[PDB]
Amino acid sequence: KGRRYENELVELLKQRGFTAWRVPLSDVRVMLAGQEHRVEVKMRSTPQAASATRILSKLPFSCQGYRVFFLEALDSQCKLPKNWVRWLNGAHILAVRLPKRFTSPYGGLTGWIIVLPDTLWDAWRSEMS
Amino acid sequence: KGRRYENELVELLKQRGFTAWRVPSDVRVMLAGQEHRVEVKMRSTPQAASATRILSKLPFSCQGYRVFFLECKLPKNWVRWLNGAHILAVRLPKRFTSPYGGLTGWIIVLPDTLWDAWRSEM
Repeated sequence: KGRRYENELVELLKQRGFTAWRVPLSDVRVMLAGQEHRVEVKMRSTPQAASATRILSKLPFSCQGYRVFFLEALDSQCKLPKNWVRWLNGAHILAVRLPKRFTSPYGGLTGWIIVLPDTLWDAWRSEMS
Repeated sequence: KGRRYENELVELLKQRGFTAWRVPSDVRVMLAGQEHRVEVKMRSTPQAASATRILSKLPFSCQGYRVFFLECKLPKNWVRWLNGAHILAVRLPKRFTSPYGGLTGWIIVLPDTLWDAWRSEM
């Protein structure tokens, strides 16, 4: 009931070596370079419902100061999807979950798309492997 | 190395039924389902913590905060110690706080808005 995907994202981040946890308030927290960051979690049933249809083939890319990528992707990298700016709602990281059947042909094995500020990309990469 | 008292406060809060932790304002506490930074200060004497005249007054409300032992204006050192956070935890040796009712040595400085959510978590 919504917490399901927040817990899934927390376990996926903890598997990749991140210190992550859940805060009901409906938010997720992550440690990047020794700093706590709020992660907004959105789940949509289809790429159209998440305004990601034209996005999927472009990942990873940088747009309006954000790096947008599939959760497991480490490959080298415009307006941004209007629904996404509203979804950030104060937080700086956004995690969008789609069914894996939609993301997987494009390389998104887990179904998650991470919208992260460009300032945080260096720290995010140095918290894996 | 300063982390000893943050861990002590986290265990004391978890004992009283709070969801508290130290991040790898290093302490976080969950009040009514909301995450709050807790600033931790440890001082060797009541004078070093600007608490000499405070100890006999606890518990009280001053400048919009409820000041009490863990279990009128506020000291100027304390406003600077909050430094952006909204909750402040001051630790003194128990020998100083105990004759006044502070068995643990901790003084909590909590906003009046959070007093209702703090009470209903014990």
